[PDB]
Amino acid sequence: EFEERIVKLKRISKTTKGGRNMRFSVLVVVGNRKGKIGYGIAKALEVPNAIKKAIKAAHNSLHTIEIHKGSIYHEVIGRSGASRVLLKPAPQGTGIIAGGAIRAIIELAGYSDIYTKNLGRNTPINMIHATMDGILKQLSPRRVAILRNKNLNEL
Amino acid sequence: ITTTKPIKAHFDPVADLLTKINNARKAKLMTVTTIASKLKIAILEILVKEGYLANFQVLENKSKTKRIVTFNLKYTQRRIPSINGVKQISKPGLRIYRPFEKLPLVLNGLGIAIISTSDGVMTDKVARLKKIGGEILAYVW
Amino acid sequence: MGNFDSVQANPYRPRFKRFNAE
Amino acid sequence: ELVSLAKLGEMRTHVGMVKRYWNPKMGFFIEPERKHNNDHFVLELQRQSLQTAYNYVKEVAQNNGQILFVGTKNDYVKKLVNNIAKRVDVAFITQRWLGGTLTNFKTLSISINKLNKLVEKQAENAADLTKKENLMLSREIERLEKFFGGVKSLKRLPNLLIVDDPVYEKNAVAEANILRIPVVALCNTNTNPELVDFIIPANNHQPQSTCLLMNLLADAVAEAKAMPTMFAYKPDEEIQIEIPQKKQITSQRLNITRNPEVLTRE
RNA sequence: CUGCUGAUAAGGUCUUCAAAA
RNA sequence: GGCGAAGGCGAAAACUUAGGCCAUUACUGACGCUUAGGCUUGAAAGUGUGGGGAGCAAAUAGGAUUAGAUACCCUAGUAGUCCACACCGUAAACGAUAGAUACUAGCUGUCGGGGCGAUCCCCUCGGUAGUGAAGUUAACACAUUAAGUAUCUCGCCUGG
RNA sequence: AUUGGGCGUAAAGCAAGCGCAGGCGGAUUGAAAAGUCUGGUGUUAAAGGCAGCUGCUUAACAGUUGUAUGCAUUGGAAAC
Ligand SMILES: [Mg+2]
Ligand SMILES: [Mg+2]
Ligand SMILES: [Mg+2]
Ligand SMILES: [Mg+2]
Ligand SMILES: [Mg+2]
Ligand SMILES: [Mg+2]
Ligand SMILES: [Mg+2]
Ligand SMILES: [Mg+2]
Ligand SMILES: [Mg+2]
Ligand SMILES: [Mg+2]
Ligand SMILES: [Mg+2]
Ligand SMILES: [Mg+2]
Ligand SMILES: [Mg+2]
Ligand SMILES: [Mg+2]
Ligand SMILES: [Mg+2]
Ligand SMILES: [Mg+2]
Ligand SMILES: [Mg+2]
Ligand SMILES: [Mg+2]
Ligand SMILES: [Mg+2]
Ligand SMILES: [Mg+2]
Ligand SMILES: [Mg+2]
Repeated sequence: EFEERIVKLKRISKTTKGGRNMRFSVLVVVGNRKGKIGYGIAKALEVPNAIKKAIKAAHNSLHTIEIHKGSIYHEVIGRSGASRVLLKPAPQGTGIIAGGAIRAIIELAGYSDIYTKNLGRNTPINMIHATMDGILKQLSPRRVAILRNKNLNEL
Repeated sequence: ITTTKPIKAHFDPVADLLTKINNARKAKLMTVTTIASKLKIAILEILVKEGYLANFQVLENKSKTKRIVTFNLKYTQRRIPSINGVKQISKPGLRIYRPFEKLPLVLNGLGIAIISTSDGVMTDKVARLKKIGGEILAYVW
Repeated sequence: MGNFDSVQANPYRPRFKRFNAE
Repeated sequence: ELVSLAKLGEMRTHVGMVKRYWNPKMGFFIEPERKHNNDHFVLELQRQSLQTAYNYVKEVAQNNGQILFVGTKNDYVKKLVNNIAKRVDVAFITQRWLGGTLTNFKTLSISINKLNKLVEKQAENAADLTKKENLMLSREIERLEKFFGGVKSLKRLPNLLIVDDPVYEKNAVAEANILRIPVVALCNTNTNPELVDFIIPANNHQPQSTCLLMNLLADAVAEAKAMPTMFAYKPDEEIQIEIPQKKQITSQRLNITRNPEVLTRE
């Protein structure tokens, strides 16, 4: 049940020897709401083929996401170009405090309660890149225990 | 132990060590050396205790007039370090003083915060246990 | 403090170990 | 054991390239430098890496994996790969590595299916071919055989890649890495160690060293698929080899004068 | 192998949509 | 290619004089970095007084071209360009990148000191260049002489 | 833009230097304790804010209990 949702449908174009070639570009986010989510941007002369190619790319590039108590473990800032997205853990009940591309990414990934803020640009592809970078840079509290020879997150 | 190259250090003792550690981490370098000060010695002792470094070793000249500390980073088998980032708080000029009530928690407890309250440098958790705070040197996670 | 000289000079070690079937 | 350390020294598999051309990240496989101008290697590291790669390829060939040998380099390497293919029925690409031979495998599968169909049609033969059309079909057969004669056997993506020189096969190693396929190579002091999984510190310029190591890998494959071996587990009287034609051998990289400044100035 | 060679009134279409087969 | 902090410095010599690089078993023993205000210098054009004026040439006159030519071309031509003494204090005064300090792959030249002693070449310490990974950047690109990892101080910016 | 921005090409490094005051500043020892941390005490009017409860048909509202911040003094800590 890999649900998908459309984030942006731009109308890009080039110029030829007389006239303009117009193609639709779609930014699709595919997620199973259990820990797998990817993104795919595709261009085609028509919306259906563009959506098909974007879904194919999103399913080709899937990333693994780990959740702690339905939320993100520690506060992080994802950077990608001029877009910086701040994610912050939330207690169970606040729900998704995200809006737009971040909200799409978080819901399709499976997180329940996240605090988010877009501190930079508002271009959906770069916001998605920053969000994915922030979630991917995350550290589990068992990898750090293995690294520092602590006792499975014990004090 | 014998050396060949001259050894210099910055005037700021916390950020000198932080710059050395961060550059070594980014460049995959393992062993680095610097001038030894007692703040740096204590801070390296607590880093070794918390398990972010393999070993730190102080040395003195034959005339007992100069001391230098050399330490190695703790890399795993696939050669990726245990340190992920360093950020200094109490920079020269703007010194950061926080009471116990506002003692920070770095990365939801994953990292450590170096606090030099009254008994030398002290980790965030043990500072919370002792219910007393003070100068906050650097964030290491 | 902490000196043990572990020696971990095996960089670029192979990741795959043994081919196997499902 | 596998080989003899003096035999490696005599085949000059412990000499890299000039110190001028070297990637600093390959300092592990080179002992502290000295008055040698060709980057000598460490023989123990050579043997250990060779044994590890041998074990892995033997395991794959025993478990019926599909390995692909790729050399698109000097004519000696081309003939070496052809001979190794004759010895063991592994797939090979001696001509230029086609873009997306692995990551775009569907289209090349279509092409090799067309090649097979044309081959069987020509073998079945017909009087309709006459002279002109028969010649055109034969020329098409020749082209698709020159460019797909070693790939026609396989029907699925291979499970392992063997590269004679990762620097020259940067495309092949990139495809293997993006598809997450094991790739072994004979690194020669100028290669990026990250791209290759089973690094074999070795020479790449000596037609004796490359032959010895390629035949050793082929020996692993041939032992796994069960024929008598060629070079591995063999004495000197059977390991000995000759130096191709056309004092000592010169593994010196020259012709720096053909590296001018890029065309500039106004 | 260097002569000469100046200007072109205003506002404007044209992408409807992927929900999907 | 060399020197200076910048502007700038190229026929020969003398006198006076400024800074810099390398090695120091020597001495003082933190005396250092930055610097609001202040002071010093600061291409060319321009000003005032007195000299000088070969060549060139703003302004000016004429001949051409042109629909017109107060411009491009040509022939003449004053101030100016030159020196001394006083001002002016601006430049795409640019590496469009403030100074200081520590750390971070490599490869190719070149200039100076020092180590060896034909040149050439090798090593060390510095100056000036090209190529180039990590890293940074919106991209171009920068990349141990950083636009990288950080600190200190000053100046500056807040839509046209 | 202290938390929380920048100055090669988008607005922004003074033309450069000598630099007083200011800001910052190598290593070790001792003292004091001006900054820093912590304990006791006094006070920071009531109303207002937040938490609990009662009464108005429930609410709005009214009432009631708890609830900080800073300053001063005194007693300790000595890492910066
Ligand atoms: Mg036309
Ligand atoms: Mg005409
Ligand atoms: Mg007109
Ligand atoms: Mg003048
Ligand atoms: Mg006239
Ligand atoms: Mg004209
Ligand atoms: Mg004239
Ligand atoms: Mg005049
Ligand atoms: Mg100006
Ligand atoms: Mg200039
Ligand atoms: Mg460059
Ligand atoms: Mg305005
Ligand atoms: Mg801004
Ligand atoms: Mg500007
Ligand atoms: Mg400047
Ligand atoms: Mg300027
Ligand atoms: Mg000065
Ligand atoms: Mg002063
Ligand atoms: Mg100090
Ligand atoms: Mg009150
Ligand atoms: Mg009330």
